[PDB]
Amino acid sequence: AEQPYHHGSLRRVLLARAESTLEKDGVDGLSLRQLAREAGPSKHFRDRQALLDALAESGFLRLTAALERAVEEAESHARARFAALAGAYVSFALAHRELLALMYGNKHAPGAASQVVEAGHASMDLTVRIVTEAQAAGDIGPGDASRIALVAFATFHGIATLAAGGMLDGAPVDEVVTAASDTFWRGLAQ
Repeated sequence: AEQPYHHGSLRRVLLARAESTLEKDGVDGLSLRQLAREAGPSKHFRDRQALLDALAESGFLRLTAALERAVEEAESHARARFAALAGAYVSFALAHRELLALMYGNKHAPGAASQVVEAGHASMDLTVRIVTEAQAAGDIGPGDASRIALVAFATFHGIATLAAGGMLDGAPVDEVVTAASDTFWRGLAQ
């Protein structure tokens, strides 16, 4: 019935519903007013932009979480970690296509919220640290670890972009990720 003590927080409930609509209908199908009525006067969020910022922040937090798990799952050597991070990134991207578009669009919009910006920088910092550790272990050659990380990001975001766009022409995404990882590793390796 009423059930006054079996309610989730409005913030969490609205964010789960918003993400579901985002993935079905896209960002233009998102309405705070609709989501609030759908969740049966507070909408929690001050306005639509606060909702989008929250989704974007949550997206980065979850992407960072996924990369960290990939590292934990894999062997403790650089070649394995590089391979695991790449595969985890592409899987995330393909499982959360509309959220990922929102994450990147929001993060780089004029006046982007600092908590979104900080969350996005964390995912990248993780990668940069793994590259730096690889250089300290002497597995790869010298160079600016943030440029190395950036080339890796472009590579695997490029693969995810081709896959989402139907431009792999029948090459299984997993095989293209692996070929890109092997070639990258070889191009850096000592």
